[PDB]
Amino acid sequence: DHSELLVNTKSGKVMGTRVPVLSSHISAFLGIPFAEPPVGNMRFRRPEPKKPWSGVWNASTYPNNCQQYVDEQFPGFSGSEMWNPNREMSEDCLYLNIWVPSPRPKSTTVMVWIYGGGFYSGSSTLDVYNGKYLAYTEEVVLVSLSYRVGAFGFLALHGSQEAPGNVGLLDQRMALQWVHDNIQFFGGDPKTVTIFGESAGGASVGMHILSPGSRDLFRRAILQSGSPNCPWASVSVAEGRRRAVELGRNLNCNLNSDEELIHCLREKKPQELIDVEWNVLPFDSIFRFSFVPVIDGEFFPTSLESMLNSGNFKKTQILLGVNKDEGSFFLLYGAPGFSKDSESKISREDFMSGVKLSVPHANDLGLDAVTLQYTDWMDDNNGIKNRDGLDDIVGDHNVICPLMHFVNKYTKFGNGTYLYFFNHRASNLVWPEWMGVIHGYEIEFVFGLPLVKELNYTAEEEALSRRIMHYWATFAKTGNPNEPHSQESKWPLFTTKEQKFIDLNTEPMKVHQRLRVQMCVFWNQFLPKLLNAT
Amino acid sequence: DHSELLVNTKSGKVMGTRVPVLSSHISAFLGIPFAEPPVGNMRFRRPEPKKPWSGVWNASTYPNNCQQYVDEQFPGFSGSEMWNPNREMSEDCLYLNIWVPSPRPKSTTVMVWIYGGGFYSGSSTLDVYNGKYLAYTEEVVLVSLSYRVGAFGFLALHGSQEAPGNVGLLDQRMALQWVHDNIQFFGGDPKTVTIFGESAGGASVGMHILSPGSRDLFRRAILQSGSPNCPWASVSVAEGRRRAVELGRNLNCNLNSDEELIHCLREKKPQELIDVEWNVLPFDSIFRFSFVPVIDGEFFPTSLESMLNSGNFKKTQILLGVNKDEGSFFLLYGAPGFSKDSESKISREDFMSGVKLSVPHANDLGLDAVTLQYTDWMDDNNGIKNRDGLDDIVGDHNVICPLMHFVNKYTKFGNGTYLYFFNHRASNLVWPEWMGVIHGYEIEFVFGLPLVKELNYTAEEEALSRRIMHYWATFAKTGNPNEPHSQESKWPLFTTKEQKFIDLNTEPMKVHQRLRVQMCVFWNQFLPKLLNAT
Ligand SMILES: O=C(NCCCCCCNc1c2c(nc3ccccc13)CCCC2)c1cccnc1
Ligand SMILES: O=C(NCCCCCCNc1c2c(nc3ccccc13)CCCC2)c1cccnc1
Ligand SMILES: *[C@@H]1O[C@H](CO)[C@@H](O[C@@H]2O[C@H](CO)[C@@H](O)[C@H](O)[C@H]2NC(C)=O)[C@H](O)[C@H]1NC(C)=O
Ligand SMILES: *[C@@H]1O[C@H](CO)[C@@H](O[C@@H]2O[C@H](CO)[C@@H](O)[C@H](O)[C@H]2NC(C)=O)[C@H](O)[C@H]1NC(C)=O
Ligand SMILES: *[C@@H]1O[C@H](CO)[C@@H](O)[C@H](O)[C@H]1NC(C)=O
Ligand SMILES: *[C@@H]1O[C@H](CO)[C@@H](O)[C@H](O)[C@H]1NC(C)=O
Repeated sequence: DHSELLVNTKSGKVMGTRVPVLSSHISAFLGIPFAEPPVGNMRFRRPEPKKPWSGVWNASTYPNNCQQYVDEQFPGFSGSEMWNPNREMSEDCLYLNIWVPSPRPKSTTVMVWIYGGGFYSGSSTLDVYNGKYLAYTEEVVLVSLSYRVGAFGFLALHGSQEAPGNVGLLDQRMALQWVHDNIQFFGGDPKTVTIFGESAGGASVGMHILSPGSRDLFRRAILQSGSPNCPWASVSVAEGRRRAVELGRNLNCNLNSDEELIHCLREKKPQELIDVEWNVLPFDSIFRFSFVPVIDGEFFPTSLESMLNSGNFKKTQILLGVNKDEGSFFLLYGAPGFSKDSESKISREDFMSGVKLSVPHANDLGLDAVTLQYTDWMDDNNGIKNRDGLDDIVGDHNVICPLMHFVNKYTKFGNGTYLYFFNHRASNLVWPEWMGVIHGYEIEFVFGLPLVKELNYTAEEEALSRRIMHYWATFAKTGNPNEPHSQESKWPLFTTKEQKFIDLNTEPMKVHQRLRVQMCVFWNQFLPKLLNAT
Repeated sequence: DHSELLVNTKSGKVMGTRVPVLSSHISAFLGIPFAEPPVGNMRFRRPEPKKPWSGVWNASTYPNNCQQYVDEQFPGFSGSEMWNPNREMSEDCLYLNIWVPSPRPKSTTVMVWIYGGGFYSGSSTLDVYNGKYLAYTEEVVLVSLSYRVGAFGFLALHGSQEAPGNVGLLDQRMALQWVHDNIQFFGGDPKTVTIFGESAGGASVGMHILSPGSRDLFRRAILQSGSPNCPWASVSVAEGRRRAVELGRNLNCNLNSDEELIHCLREKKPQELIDVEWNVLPFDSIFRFSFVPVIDGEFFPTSLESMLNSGNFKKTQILLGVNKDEGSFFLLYGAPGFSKDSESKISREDFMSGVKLSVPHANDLGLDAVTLQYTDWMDDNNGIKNRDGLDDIVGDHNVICPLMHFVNKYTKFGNGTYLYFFNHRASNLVWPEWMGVIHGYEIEFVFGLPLVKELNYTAEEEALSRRIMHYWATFAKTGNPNEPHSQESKWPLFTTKEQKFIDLNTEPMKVHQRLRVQMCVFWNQFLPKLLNAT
């Protein structure tokens, strides 16, 4: 050994950089490779492990982001623009980032972040995913992995071994492997690794909890606004086949064999794949993505619901939750009548339209039930109600009810569940009032940005961020977000019988029960039963 | 002419009796025949008109009640016992009763009452149907007809002319004919006849509004807690056939022809028919009756819904409404978990049971939708909620939503609609708190019993009765329950656009809109659509 910023791993040596944080400093190691570049012929394949290197890998700057579609709806607007790649995209994007306390701990708690973005987008290197605040403030080692999104990560021709499906998940698995293997050298305790993530990252987390090949490589888990059974999170192998074929068909490929097709898709430049990515969708829809995990028989041995039922999953502690207004962002981008700069009150006819796109797989009787459950018939041309009703349809259907079924099935077999409902709307939020508490807007609180005065949060917003960070980290370190025998208010355990949960906001903690049961009984029991019979 | 109590009609002379009322007196003519006894061979046939008589028919005492099943669930208990025949039953029961002001008016407004009782029971002669208070207080001529209930009134073998169906309705028609023809001699104005009725009588009223052969014989109409499209009010000709056959089968009849069967059913004593009346029902159910009107092609030319749609009905003014807790009486008598002497809180499993019996014609997905619409899933073992939820299911499904669809269809084509929601619970009510405001308990207020001090109502209950009687009679006399240019609060007209209605109770009038729309959209639009597809 020689110095604080030089760490030797099983893959080689690695030189970090000293990084400032809230009038102190910590070490940071950025863009460490954990896989061979999945380039040329390796596109669509499994990740291979990174060949070890001689010399000193310079880990002082963030790596390239994976190739992905780029938001251009509000150019220069920070609200949308903060989610885009802030680094040059490249297929050579399988790297991770480590923030580490100064001085180097010996065996501290590890937290590994898994970004969202519908499995079609996402970056480890964004500002909101910066781990220096969490690492500093809570004394954890913070890791952010990456994984291939889009067709590059999720094109599935089941049966073929060139493009099996799921490889973006295997990407994440392998970075977890790499942490299990090397994190001790950074002072991490590999027996005490929490994976955590939001959206597609929250569903990923749950996917690793479900998948055998992934369960041994982490200790605990946090799922934010996503769960592995969301209707957008996975597709049958038949559906993925259809879609890969349809992709080939948009690029004038030979389709008569897996071999010809893959060969063709591999001839292509990345942006050509992205240019037609969205055209493979079976339905006109929102909150649906083209290349997602497949239920293959390997990564997932059986269907998800049967795995949840039969207890076939890792049994450990989990902490998860949702945000008040999960759906708003989807309707803004994808639904008639919603604009960023307007109150977006919605005609009844735009309502009808919205429902159709929000529950794409529904026959007419379906749409009638969904519409009936969500319409105050005493006051049905209220455009605020129509607006807000549809907001809720999207979030209930896509995020909250799937998470709530996940929770109920998991807690039968598990060892501890802590549920939250995050409903603070930030004082500095650039988006309009109507979108409420938006998909992804608990993140900044999880990653500590309210402590950075220049980002202009309130003090009570700072205080909520420190509270949340300490819930998240205490939980990662112990299986419980509460600190033993302390005067603070207690986040009760969530149990099959009483179903408790807490709001997360600036007001004194309040405990509640049965998070959106009424609606989620509609989405999780009745609707599905109705579409099965008809 | 000779005296106040001797009236000469087209059928003969008739001697009334002078009857006391609230420290005054009026004339009354009871048990005047309007049809030949439908006895022996005439059983199940059309009514023939009464052969005129010589001499002076003694109209001083009530007639016989029609043959009918008799309530014995609470023997001696006045609550149930006040609905039973208070006169000897006989098949020779086609008579009417007339209360007339003293002195005899020359051309006053006429009101003709049509009793309820599921078309299986009812009497013109009950205490609550006594017209002397209404006649005296409001200066109307009050008529009460009767009609055959049970198989005697409603056995249907469509195609046959011995037992066509519907004859109990023709009974009522004929008493209306008789009023059109003779009421002038009692000082009634035959151009100004309101028919009115409750339950099966309310549905009858609407049935005469719908039926061509009946529409010319009245001016206006009031429907209390019933409407002609209630699901218990009518059956197909196939269903009525099945049921008449099944009746024969319970009495060991020959079933190979209409002729043999009818011959057989006519051999029988009345009580034999009543003894097995209830065994013909297709389903285990509540709020369902064995012999009811059939949709025959004659009395009703086409199906009810098509008649309502196409405007094929009498266009005049109507005044109608419902009571807060229509269903309670049905669940008391017919549903597990409900007792007269208990708070009747209901297990969830008794709930399930209740729903099954309340919506008999529902497949499992039906029962799931009904259960979902009516269960607070935040608090689902609340036995008061389960009790009250099912109360509402019965009243919504059977009384309120059918009336609300009737109203909406009628008001497109009609000339004035006045809707009420009667929700006063009487201070002297003998039934328990939980049954709330019960099916048939607006009647006593319509017939003025609160003015009779010895019945122990409050003064504000007296005042509500006088108010209601004057709404009912002003409406019969004018087409509007409101008196021109008067300081009183105004019962607004009910219109397609704004759907207004008033509560009827002791508190100052309150106007509302859209009576149980949310539920009735479930019952009138969605549920039926759901059972049609599945
Ligand atoms: O560029 C276009 N569409 C881009 C669609 C990509 C959307 C990226 C999503 N990024 C977000 C993400 C999250 N929340 C958001 C909240 C508000 C806005 C964006 C959020 C949370 C999960 C990570 C991504 C386009 C298409 C057609 C016409 N005009 C623009
Ligand atoms: O006798 C039995 N059941 C009789 C069923 C007949 C029910 C007659 C209905 N009479 C009522 C009627 C109305 N409201 C009522 C409210 C409370 C109670 C009775 C009401 C209003 C419409 C006219 C009839 C019986 C059956 C089996 C076991 N125990 C008793
Ligand atoms: C999680 O699992 C642990 C052990 O697998 C549980 O701890 C045990 O609880 C049982 C039942 O009360 C006790 O008899 C044992 O003594 C406990 N073992 C240990 C080592 O403490 C624990 O209850 C589970 N926690 C939850 C929240 O389900
Ligand atoms: C009921 O019908 C009568 C006539 O059939 C309506 O009275 C007419 O209303 C029209 C339209 O406003 C006027 O132009 C006529 O002058 C009225 N005729 C008479 C004789 O007054 C009445 O509007 C209808 N009422 C309701 C409540 O629909
Ligand atoms: C590491 O690389 C960066 C970025 O290109 C550079 O600024 C820095 O000086 C480098 N340091 C070493 C030791 O290579
Ligand atoms: C009318 O009949 C009743 C009842 O049977 C009787 O009390 C009364 O005296 C009779 N009067 C006449 C005139 O027949």
